[PDB]
Amino acid sequence: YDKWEMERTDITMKHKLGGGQYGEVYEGVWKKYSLTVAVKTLKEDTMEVEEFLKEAAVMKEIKHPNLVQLLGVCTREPPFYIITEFMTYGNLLDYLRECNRQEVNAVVLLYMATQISSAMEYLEKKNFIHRDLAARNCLVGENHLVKVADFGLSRLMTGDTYTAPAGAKFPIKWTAPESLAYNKFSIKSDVWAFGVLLWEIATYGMSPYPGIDLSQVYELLEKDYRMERPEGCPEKVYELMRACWQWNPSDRPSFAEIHQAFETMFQESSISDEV
Amino acid sequence: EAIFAAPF
Ligand SMILES: *NC(=O)CSP(=O)(O)OP(=O)(O)OP(=O)(O)OC[C@H]1O[C@@H](n2cnc3c(N)ncnc32)[C@H](O)[C@@H]1O
Repeated sequence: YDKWEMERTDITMKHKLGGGQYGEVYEGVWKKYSLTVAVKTLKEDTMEVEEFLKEAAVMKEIKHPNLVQLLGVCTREPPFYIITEFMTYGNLLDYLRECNRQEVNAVVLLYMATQISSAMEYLEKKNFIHRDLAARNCLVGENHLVKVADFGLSRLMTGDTYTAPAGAKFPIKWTAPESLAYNKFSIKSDVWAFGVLLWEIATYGMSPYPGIDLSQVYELLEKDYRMERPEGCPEKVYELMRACWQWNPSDRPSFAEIHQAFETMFQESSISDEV
Repeated sequence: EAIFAAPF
């Protein structure tokens, strides 16, 4: 028994959105409510059943306005399904690239950063970590509403470190130094990725370390190189961005501090605005 | 482009 269990029959697949090295995702319909949902699938695909079922177990435990919400699951018999709310505007990376910059102005970028830090702060308390914090894993809804994809959450008592298998692949340009050199992760590794996410946002979706080949990134980071302040990017935001890339984990701020910072800039920005 | 890779 489980209140998240849904018979496979309640959902119909409408259109396939995009494939994934972890399971194709679909746009589907939850008949009972005539509700458009997102369906996460997995055949004898990439992941292995037990791992998938554990992700599902973890998703049932989170609830936050800035984390994609789980709606139900089909874990009893294959095919397995993870149903979530549908974000109408897709991922943040593509949104920023094709948007109207007059509408998606400076206060809107600050607002978006505030919503993400909010989700991460919460994830830090409930002892969670996101395996890949990046713009490609942030979804957008109506009115500049941004949420973090929840399928990438893992259990890790906030403060502890995880060691990934050997030979595993990482999204290099978003990975902290401790992970590139020793395959170690912590909520602090997420803080480093957040800094890179802030940069994708300030540049409207530009790729990190332009022209720098993946093989040369770590050596540069070591000798103290860091991406320059983007054009138009407020200095205070760049300082946080820089505090996030401190070479030493325990030197990077917490998401509790980061959310406090953005909260402050977003309000004082809404004031000078309406004024 | 090229995003995922094994550390060096
Ligand atoms: N490096 C990686 O992130 C590996 S996963 P990927 O296969 O390389 O790419 P990706 O397409 O991002 O994976 P996923 O299946 O997670 O996303 C597939 C596409 O569907 C859209 N998507 C995902 N969840 C969605 C919800 N809840 N609502 C609307 N659209 C959703 C993504 O934008 C993505 O392109």
